[PDB]
Amino acid sequence: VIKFRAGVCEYNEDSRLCTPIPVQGEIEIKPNEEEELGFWDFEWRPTEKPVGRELDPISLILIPGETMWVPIKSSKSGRIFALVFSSNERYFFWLQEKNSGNLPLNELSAKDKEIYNKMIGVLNNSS
Amino acid sequence: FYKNKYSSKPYKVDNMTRILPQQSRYISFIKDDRFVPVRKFKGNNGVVVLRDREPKEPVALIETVRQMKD
Repeated sequence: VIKFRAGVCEYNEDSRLCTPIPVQGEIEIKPNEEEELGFWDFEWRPTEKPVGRELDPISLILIPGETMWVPIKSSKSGRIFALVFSSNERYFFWLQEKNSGNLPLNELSAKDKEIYNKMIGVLNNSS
Repeated sequence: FYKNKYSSKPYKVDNMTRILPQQSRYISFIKDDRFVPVRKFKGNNGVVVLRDREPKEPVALIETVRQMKD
């Protein structure tokens, strides 16, 4: 079970900008045992800052062929982890991993190799 | 000798190293290069801020303890 700081984020299909509503909390990601492809439970929990929008716990599964990641979708923020579900359960998350601050840095964090392995890894394989 | 000289006195000395009150007199930023004081160098110790001509070009930095520890 691998946990990191993350905020909730507001999505857009409007022009695909995806403007954050910053918050504070932890993402809890569970390694499960479900399947042999996709199927990682993304459950999000607040710790602090009830201001802006809030997301109570929802498990979200990694659905291959509907979920795509990129870190910039607008270049107004980076560190984005995108879970694309065509608005059937869509919610976006904004990582706030402290290693260089909670301020966004484009092309994810400043500990590149460590975050990159995960991001590619959830799509490819499962436990 | 000791008072007059103690041998081979010009060196190129970087930013943020052991620099004494004596050694601080003789500092000159080259004004033909990118980094020069906003005003003018104070000729003694303390924090000085250098105006940068072009930040688009990479330069070599030193990273702070502020980035590393949160």
